Amino acid sequence: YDSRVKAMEVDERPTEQYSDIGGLDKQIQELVEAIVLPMNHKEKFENLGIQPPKGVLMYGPPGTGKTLLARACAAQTKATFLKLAGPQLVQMFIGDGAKLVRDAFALAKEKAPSIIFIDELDAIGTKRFKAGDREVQRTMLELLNQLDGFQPNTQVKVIAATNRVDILDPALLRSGRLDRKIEFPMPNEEARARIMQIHSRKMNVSPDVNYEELARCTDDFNGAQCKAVCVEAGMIALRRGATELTHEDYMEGILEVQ
Amino acid sequence: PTVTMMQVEEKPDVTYSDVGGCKEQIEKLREVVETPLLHPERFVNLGIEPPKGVLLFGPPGTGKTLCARAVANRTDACFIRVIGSELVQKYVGEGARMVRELFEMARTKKACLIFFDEIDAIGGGDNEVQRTMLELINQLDGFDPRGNIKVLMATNRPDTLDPALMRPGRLDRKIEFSLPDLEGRTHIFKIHARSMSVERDIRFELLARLCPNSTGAEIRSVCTEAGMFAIRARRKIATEKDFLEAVNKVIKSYAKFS
Amino acid sequence: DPLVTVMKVEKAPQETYADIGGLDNQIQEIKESVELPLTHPEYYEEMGIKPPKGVILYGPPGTGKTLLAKAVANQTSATFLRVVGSELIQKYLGDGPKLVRELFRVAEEHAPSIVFIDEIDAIGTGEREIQRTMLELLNQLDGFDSRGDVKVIMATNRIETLDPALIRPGRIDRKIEFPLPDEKTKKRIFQIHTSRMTLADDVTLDDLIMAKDDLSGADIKAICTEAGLMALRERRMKVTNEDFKKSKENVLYKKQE
Amino acid sequence: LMVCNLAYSGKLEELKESILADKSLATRTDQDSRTALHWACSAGHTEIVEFLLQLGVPVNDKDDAGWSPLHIAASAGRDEIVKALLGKGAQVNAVNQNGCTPLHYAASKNRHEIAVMLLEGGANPDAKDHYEATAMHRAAAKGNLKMIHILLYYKASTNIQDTEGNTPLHLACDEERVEEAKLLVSQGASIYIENKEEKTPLQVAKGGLGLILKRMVEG
Amino acid sequence: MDIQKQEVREAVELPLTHFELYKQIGIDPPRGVLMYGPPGCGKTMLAKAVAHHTTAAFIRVVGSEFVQKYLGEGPRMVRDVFRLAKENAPAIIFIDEIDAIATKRFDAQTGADREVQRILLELLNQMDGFDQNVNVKVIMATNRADTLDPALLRPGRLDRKIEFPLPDRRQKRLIFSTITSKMNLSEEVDLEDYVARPDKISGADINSICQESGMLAVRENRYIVLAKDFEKAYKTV
Amino acid sequence: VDPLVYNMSHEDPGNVSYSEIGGLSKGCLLYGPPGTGKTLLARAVASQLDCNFLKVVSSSIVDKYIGESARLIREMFNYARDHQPCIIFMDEIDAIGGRRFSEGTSADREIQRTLMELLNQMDGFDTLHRVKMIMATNRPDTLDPALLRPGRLDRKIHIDLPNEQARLDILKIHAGPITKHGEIDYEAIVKLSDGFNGADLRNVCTEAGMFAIRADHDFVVQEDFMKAVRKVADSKKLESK
Repeated sequence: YDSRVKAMEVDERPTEQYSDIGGLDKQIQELVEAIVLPMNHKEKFENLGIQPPKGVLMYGPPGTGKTLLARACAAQTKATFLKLAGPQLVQMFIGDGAKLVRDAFALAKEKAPSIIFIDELDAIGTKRFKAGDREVQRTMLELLNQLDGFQPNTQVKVIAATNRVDILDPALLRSGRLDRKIEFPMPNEEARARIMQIHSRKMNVSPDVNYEELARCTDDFNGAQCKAVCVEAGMIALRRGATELTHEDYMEGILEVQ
Repeated sequence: PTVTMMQVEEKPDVTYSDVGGCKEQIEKLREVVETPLLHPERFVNLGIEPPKGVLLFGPPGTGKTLCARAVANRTDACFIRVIGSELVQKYVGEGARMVRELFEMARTKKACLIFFDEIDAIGGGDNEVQRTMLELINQLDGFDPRGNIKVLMATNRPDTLDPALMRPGRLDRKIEFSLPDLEGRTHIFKIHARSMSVERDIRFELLARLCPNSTGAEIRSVCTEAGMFAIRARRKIATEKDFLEAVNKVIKSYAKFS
Repeated sequence: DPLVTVMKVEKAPQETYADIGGLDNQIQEIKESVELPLTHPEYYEEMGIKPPKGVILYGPPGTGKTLLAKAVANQTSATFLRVVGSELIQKYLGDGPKLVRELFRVAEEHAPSIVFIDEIDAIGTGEREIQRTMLELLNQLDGFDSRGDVKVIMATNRIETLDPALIRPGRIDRKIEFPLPDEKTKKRIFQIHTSRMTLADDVTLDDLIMAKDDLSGADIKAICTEAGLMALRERRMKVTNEDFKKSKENVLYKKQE
Repeated sequence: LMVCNLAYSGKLEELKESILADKSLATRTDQDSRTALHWACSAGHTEIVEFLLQLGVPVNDKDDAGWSPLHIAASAGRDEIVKALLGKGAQVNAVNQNGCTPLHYAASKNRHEIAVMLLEGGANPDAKDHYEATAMHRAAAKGNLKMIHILLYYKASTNIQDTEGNTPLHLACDEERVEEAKLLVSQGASIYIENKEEKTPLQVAKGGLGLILKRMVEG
Repeated sequence: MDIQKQEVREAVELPLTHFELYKQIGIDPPRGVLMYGPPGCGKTMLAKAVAHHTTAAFIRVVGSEFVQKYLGEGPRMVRDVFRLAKENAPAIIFIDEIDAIATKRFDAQTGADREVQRILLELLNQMDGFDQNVNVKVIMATNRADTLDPALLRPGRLDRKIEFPLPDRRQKRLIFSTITSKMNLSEEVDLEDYVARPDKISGADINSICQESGMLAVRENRYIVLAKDFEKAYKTV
Repeated sequence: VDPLVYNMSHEDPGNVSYSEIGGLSKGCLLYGPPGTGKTLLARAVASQLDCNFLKVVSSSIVDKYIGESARLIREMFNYARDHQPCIIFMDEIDAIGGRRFSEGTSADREIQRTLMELLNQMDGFDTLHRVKMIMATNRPDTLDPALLRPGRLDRKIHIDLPNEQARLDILKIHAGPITKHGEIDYEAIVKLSDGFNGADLRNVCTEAGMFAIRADHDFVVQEDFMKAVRKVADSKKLESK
């Protein structure tokens, strides 16, 4: 019943994989292990007595593309992918957040092993001292109570991602809560040229690209911004006549959308 | 519902001759409304896919004229247009089945094009509207019906933040259409050459240049009120010396307060 | 349904457009507006416009006298469709626009007719459903799927009661204003209401057009009826001055009560 | 704070040892902007306010609302505290929260000595509050005849218009005080002033008392 | 004051403490007592004072006690109360807010109110038949006198019509003394601006306003309540 | 009453947690700035018997509507005074522990008013000799110095690891199901760890076992425990602000 919350985002598996980015293995390898080893090595968990953490904090500046990257790792998880948005808990009627949280743990607890990735948690994680964010403290602290008072919570993890760490909730420190705090800073022009190269490995890119002009123009940018430059290049490169990607299309897209 | 089949529209209307002075914009939208349908293989081989579409918004002015221009511009079969003022009714819920059955009929019409007018009437409590518009985003960004045919929204104000933040995923190429130029109004008169009988002595350039701030809708009202006063004149044909008082009266007496 | 019978009249009244004066231009604007389609079609179908919407007027006197004296021009030799009062929507549960669909199918089967909506006080008099069935009335009234079938002539009392959204879709052809009936329009109404009847020589006009103040024609027609019957009590058709002032006291008291 | 209990319960040696051990405690206040002077004046202790005023605590220390200690000593009925506060130079016309003066609250307790000491120091006999009401409206509103009389020893007015337009005679007649109405009328009250309700003092009095009111006016 | 306490006193409790004197002390039916006045709270401290001066049974039934889906429950309830009253002890029936159950009606959309006002007519005739040796008192209090039925106001039934004044100066003095008598007595607390200000801004449940003022004076930083929580308690509620 | 089903329906098993708290020999203050585990202890005895499951969440005093939470303070505490046995837990009190230094808004004034009811029922006209409350918190800075009177909090119980026997005991009870090589040395792990979090020391040790499992070796030497607990513990010291 109540398919508006049960059927939030019914996705079997995505298309993109972890091999679409470049220059982040030193910080994403811990997450790739943290999603591969708790899926196949359940037998070795009894020999060593290891329980994987249920709360991972994938935080960083916005536009980094952490949603499509966590989904790219969710393709490697092989389980059912279930999105969820932050502002979805704020509803008109009272007690809806309890139905959304208990319904999410009703499908995760009752249903098959899946993967539930949420985003924009910082937009509702405000520690105010009536107020709507205090209602989000009722629902939020209810979720933390379901990640603190439940020892059978050894089931499917709860992955979270925040686009900003300005309002850092001090109560988010626990083995079951968001303990994995791996800092994801803004990628440099080298990493942006890597993710833009691997994301642009399908278009007919000219071989005479020294990455110096685009490396100079890309100043304090993000991942999804260079993805928008790649897509925009795939949009006007069609109407430019030449099927081969030119060199002016990078700065033309950067100055086009930004 | 009766509004679904009631909203079906197949009628000839404004052709391409009503380009409103926008030299570059009419190519920016013409290369996506005319070329992808005429050359399906050129955009698949020359690129990776044809472009998505444009986004006409801002000041209304002479709005809805370019929509009819797109309807009659198809050299094969006029497409269906959908306004957004039909979803705000009693007993909400018709939105889901409505968009699912018009997208299902879009699958039945061999990848036909569907236009969605007046997004401001369904965007910007409102949770019962959030279901239909967020589900609508799930039906646009979701490529199950199609993700390549056409994307275009028309709004009066940019106060719709959810479609503005969800539009960069699939929508693109936001443009503007405020008012035509001096050489355009004579072309709206050229499409009005098949209107009420206009004598050959009347010059379209003279009447076009003798009225500033005369967008296609305002001069459509000039032909409406001037047509009414030409009917009241009991004359076989219309002469500019007979309804010029209707022209400057309907543009100046209304231009005083507005 | 007994309410459907009291909707429109099927008779042909002898009141034509030549029985009233002073507003000859104001009556030839609607006569020329809605008498061009389906009648005298050489100035309507050869042009290639066909705005099947009709004008929308409003009478400050109202009460059917002015609005039925303007709509009566089309009633000479033609079928007529009448809608008076928004009570038919508010006197029953919120069935919805089904009554508008009934008027639309009887208007479809009766295309050579004139749609006349009178006493438009839907939003002026649940309340949340009145706005959506009135916006649905504007939706179905626009004619989104039908061609030129009938000319709709709406008629309200106050122009400020209607929302600004009910103007652009509904009123698309033309609108005009009606002057204030203080002395000369009431003198013409008095002349028309006292043209067939016989009055005495001592019956003055200045006191009759002076004692009135913002009055329609239904009360002067009521005192012409009860004055013709009261004077008819003595088996005479002549209306004396003292009996017409004795009947004028009903006018002086009725508007002040 | 702790000095609230020390000055409230009247601990002599605990407050003396506390101030002699920490002089900052005298200037410290609680969360309601109330120093030890307000608690020792609200409690009526003489020696504690003699020590605090002996050290030289500011007498015009107002709370968050504006209640000066002279209102506390005036309403407190303690003559000695009024002697101390007026001896230190308290503002006889201090503005409190509702714009009143210590004359209204000293008149509330029917203390003649406090009224003589305050009005003698230079207090305004016709001091009006935010509602344009003097002490005669309230003293007449309770029945303080001798307080109104000692207010008339300083040549005070008897026709102060209230916020509704009611003279002290209106409130005296509304309180059903016969002797007070006869004394105010005999001392110069006005029977012609009307309030916002357009009611004369004769009509406000019931039982035909307006006839003897005007009888005493003309007699 | 003392007019209402004296009239209810000798007109109510003196006939109550005497049995079968009605036809020996100058027979009259002053059984109905009616009070009026929206601004005054009333109906609570007077009923408490009645419940303390006399030691008997009391039927506290607010006028909306029979507003239910069962139309026939009315006469069963008021008839059981009638028989237990006339049989057990001369209790006092407190009928409050007769405006909602004493309004004329001509149409049949509200037939429940017309049926229960026909029950009110039924007991209105039963009280006429019970004029001989009835062991019950029927007090009454209403806040509206415009839409009252003329049958109730007819003489012989309601021969006592008391009113409430807008300035409750004595009720303010007694309602502040009855709350300060138990609370700590502060010499700074004044009652002249708090007896003159409620003369302009009049209201109900002043004792509950003093209890809320105590709930604001329970901070433990202020030992005794003062004008801060008095005027603050006024401006809040 | 809706919360009474949750407070009288859930039961957490486990009787060894009472003896797995490590070397640890009307109100209790649990401030643990350099130490976690405030839930393993209250949930350890609460999981042992607790005589009930009357858990009081700090998010149940929201009162979205008008701030009449006095019906819930007197309703739930009236149930505590009605039932003879009762144990009350107050976890994450820092959210409702506003210091009300400046002028608080309507949202803060109602919570601080519930704190005034707590004053009226702790140091007012009501005794609490039989009921016991456990005020768990994280930082001893916003702990309501008005409520920090020693009349309620007699002693201070800071969940820390000062003694070497407590860190060695908690390390040995957390090191149960883990297997290691014959070379065992706990003095380096217990010695190098100074003022850390208990359950997060379990997360650092299991994080060292997951750091050592990368080479898919069944045996886990204590070298990765010294260098991985060392470096990861230094990362916790970096993220300990």
